[PDB]
Amino acid sequence: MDNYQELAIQFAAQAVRNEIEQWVREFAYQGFDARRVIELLKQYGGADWEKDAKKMIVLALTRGNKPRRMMMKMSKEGKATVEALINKYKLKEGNPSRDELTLSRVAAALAGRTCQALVVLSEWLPVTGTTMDGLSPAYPRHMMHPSFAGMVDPSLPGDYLRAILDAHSLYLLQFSRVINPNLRGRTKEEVAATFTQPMNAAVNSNFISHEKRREFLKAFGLVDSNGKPSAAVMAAAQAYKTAA
Amino acid sequence: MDNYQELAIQFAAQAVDNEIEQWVREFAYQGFDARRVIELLKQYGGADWEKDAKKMIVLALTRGNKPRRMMMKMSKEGKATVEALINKYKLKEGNPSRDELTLSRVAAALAGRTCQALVVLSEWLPVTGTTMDGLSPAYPRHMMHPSFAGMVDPSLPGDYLRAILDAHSLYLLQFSRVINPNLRGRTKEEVAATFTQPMNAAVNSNFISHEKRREFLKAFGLVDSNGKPSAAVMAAAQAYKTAA
Repeated sequence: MDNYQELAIQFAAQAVRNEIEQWVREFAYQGFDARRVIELLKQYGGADWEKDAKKMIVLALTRGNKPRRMMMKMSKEGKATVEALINKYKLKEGNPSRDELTLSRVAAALAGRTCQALVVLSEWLPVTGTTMDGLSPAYPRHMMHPSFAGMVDPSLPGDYLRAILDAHSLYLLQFSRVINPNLRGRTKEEVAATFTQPMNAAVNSNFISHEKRREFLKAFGLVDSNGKPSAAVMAAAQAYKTAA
Repeated sequence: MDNYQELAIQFAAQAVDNEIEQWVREFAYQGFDARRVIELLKQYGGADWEKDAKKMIVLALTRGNKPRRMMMKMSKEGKATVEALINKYKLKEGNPSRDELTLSRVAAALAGRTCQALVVLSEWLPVTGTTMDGLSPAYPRHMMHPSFAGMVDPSLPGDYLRAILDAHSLYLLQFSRVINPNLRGRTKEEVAATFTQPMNAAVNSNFISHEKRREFLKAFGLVDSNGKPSAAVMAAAQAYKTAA
């Protein structure tokens, strides 16, 4: 199997409790620079920073943003690996100062890697690809994480951009209601008020150029060489226009 | 997550296995009535037979056809579950006599359940959905097991029928090459000779009606109300026609 999945298995809980603690803060403001995250990873990790970052991406996508808590129900190998990560990278929780690493900051700084992992880790996420397919056929797995907004090129023609973000907002809507039970009984407009802000921030950040971002979107199958969105993105976008 | 995945996790090896041997003999002749298999499941399993069958499908798809061997590297919880299955169902390996159960026969006799499970278990299989997507985009997950042949309605219009079996044959070509690596360097038609006869036997067997099979194919999204294959089936059939 793909090594992303091998890692997901190493880090799975023996059973499921206070799971909601792991995800509830996902759209809470984060004050950091992606460049600084990468510097800190290299500084603490040496040449193995990339291998270690991969483990942290699996943790962020499949278990949450609280490394110490997620160790509690892990296998012995799992716990050991996570404890070594915490100690090497000095991992924190929540929204620490700007020179600290968290699992979510790592996932977000390596957005290109994170989103490519979503193709393999689809059935391990809070909202699965199968669940998204019920809302729109062939939903793009590369969109199934908040860090995807950092892959969006804002210089795409306006109609192509709006489709990409609309398609992605379909997953954000679902994900938001799952991770935050306070939003389950709410309208799309009220839920969108909670995820549009950090979304638009990453869309317009200076981390990863327009050109590089668009290369990722083309490599992910989400746009063609003209920037025109795939039929699956188009179907997702319209599904979001009339979503409840 | 979906319960099929929770089961796959419970049954996962702590490390990889001589793993090839779990999967060899997949296309080896099988002398069983699927009706007899179901009779034996009901006799040994009683009212919980379907719940136990679910577990055995997960083992057959993700771990192989040798129950004693696959336990060796499982968790204590997994091992205990598989032990209780061996003793309750009297599970055998290889191609035993007609009144014996194996994990492969269970999967095949419950083809309709097995093929639906592939949607969730794609990334656990010896050939993953992501690998198939490399060969033809949006490759149908429901086709990704030899037991799919028992879901094919032979009364489909010849053209539609050929598209469904050509689409499914794209998977079998890949799968045969994973279980016998020597077939990687053999021509497509040489590899097809190793899988076509058992495929055709299942297509033409008397188990599950033309009508019920076509309903499954419609429920699986592989054909429409009139038997016409989906766009992704048609692309996979064409890919098989050009495949190495």
